[PDB]
Amino acid sequence: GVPGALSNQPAPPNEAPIAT
Amino acid sequence: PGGVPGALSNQPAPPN
Amino acid sequence: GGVPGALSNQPAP
Amino acid sequence: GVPGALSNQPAPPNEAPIATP
Amino acid sequence: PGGVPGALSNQPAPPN
Amino acid sequence: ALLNIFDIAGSALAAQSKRLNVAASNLANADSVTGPDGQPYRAKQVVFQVDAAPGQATGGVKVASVIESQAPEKLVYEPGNPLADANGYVKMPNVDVVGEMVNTMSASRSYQANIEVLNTVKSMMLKTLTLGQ
Amino acid sequence: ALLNIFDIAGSALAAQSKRLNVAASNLANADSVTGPDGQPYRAKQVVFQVDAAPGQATGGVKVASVIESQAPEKLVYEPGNPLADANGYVKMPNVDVVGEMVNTMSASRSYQANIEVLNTVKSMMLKTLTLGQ
Amino acid sequence: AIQGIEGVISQLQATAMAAVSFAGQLHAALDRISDRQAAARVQAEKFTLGEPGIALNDVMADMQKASVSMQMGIQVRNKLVAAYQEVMSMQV
Amino acid sequence: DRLDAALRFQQEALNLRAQRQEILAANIANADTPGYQARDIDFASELKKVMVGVALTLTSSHHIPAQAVVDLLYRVPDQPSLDGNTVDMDRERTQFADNSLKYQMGLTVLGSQLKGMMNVLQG
Repeated sequence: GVPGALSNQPAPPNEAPIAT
Repeated sequence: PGGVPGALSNQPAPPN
Repeated sequence: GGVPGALSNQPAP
Repeated sequence: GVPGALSNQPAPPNEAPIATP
Repeated sequence: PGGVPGALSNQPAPPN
Repeated sequence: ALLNIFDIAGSALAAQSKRLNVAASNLANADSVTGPDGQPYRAKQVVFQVDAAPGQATGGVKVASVIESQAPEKLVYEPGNPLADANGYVKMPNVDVVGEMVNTMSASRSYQANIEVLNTVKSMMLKTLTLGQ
Repeated sequence: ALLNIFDIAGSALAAQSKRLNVAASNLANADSVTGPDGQPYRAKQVVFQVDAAPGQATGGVKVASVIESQAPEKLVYEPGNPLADANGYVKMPNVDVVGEMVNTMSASRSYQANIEVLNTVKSMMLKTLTLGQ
Repeated sequence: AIQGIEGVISQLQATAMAAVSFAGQLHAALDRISDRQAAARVQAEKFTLGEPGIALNDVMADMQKASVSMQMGIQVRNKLVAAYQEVMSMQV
Repeated sequence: DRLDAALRFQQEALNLRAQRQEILAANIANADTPGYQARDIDFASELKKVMVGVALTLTSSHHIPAQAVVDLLYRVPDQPSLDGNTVDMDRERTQFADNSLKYQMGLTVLGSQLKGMMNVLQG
């Protein structure tokens, strides 16, 4: 999706792990 | 569910 | 409540 | 009592002798 | 009747 | 429904003031060793939640509770200080000074943004009151 | 009286000033043999407590009292001194040099950090009052 | 009055047998606006007093709300007076 | 006058803030005077006292009208100086900044009340 546009579905929770 | 704003929730947290 | 605001008068009266 | 409070009495003079009187 | 400020009045001297 | 902005921004201002106060309290006690109960000072932090009652779409922000920060207590080897441990490990607060300074700056900026919101909203309410006149 | 942030940061400034004063007095009396009465100078310590006015929520820093350190007084063999004991060891203060310089640096940096916190809050304080007018 | 209480019991008998207004609404609005203004003023005086727990944020926001309510009352009065003048200008 | 009663509290608070501001600045200015005690006023009690007189009677035109004409508390010293000066820089600097802020707040509140009384009348 284009940033700044509108979508009816929420963005997924983002995570930043240290080790895969 | 909110949480602690600022430094604590923007530093890389422990894995578990 | 438990925490007074920064812009409040000294909790100590 | 607490440093920075308000009292109706002036503080005693601040003397610091060099030897015991 | 305040006296000299600063150095002279902040040094230990015997009373006279 | 521009009146609800008053409540939203006022709640946001109060919450940011509480957060700034907690951060400043943590910063001012970074060097403390003792509490009123003798316990070491534990760094504390607020919790932000959406101030929405069940069934309310979007509200302001509210401080749920104040919680002790999760970090190891800073151990200092001073077995001469009257307060000590079994092995002389004085426990000092876990305050991260950089984090507290950044938190103070962020709280101030968010506070000012909410003030601007309130100001422009009041201007609009006055202009609406001057609708037909 | 004071606003909560003002009281907290001002208490922090006063506490750091007291700690710096104790460090300076110790550094001055590092080589003192006697006091005004005939007893060796004892290194002073300042104990920081959290002035938690509410229940466990926040609070600035207060200083209960200045304690006298309990460490082995330095013994120097000078039997000719009138203050020498039966064995002849005059008592020199237990003031360590490195610790006091580190304390001075730490007190200065805490003082400056609290000053920066007050300076940051101040603009938000003055900008709050424009909300009504 | 004794006769006033007689009239009260008479109206109660009337209710037994049988078995808010624009001025009232305007009075209610004026009372609400004045009560809001007095509450904001009292909180401001309490803050100026130094009593704990009162935050400057709440004081300033409540003063803002009181000012908005006063302006609303002023506009309503202005229109109402204009409408009354318009009605009284009608030629019969 | 009823107009005075509405604006009495804020005017007295503003005047008391100005007086305490002068006292704090006097404490700052005399920081180096040896033997000077740091003085201050308790704002709330004096505000009560001011908030809580008899103009002499003028029988004719020549008669001259009546001609008009706070308590200072010592600050508890924190550190003992050698010259007897008990003025502490940090404490009174914070108090000075706070008094400035409260003076601005009182000005804001009084101006808002006067502006409301004005827009009630304008028309």
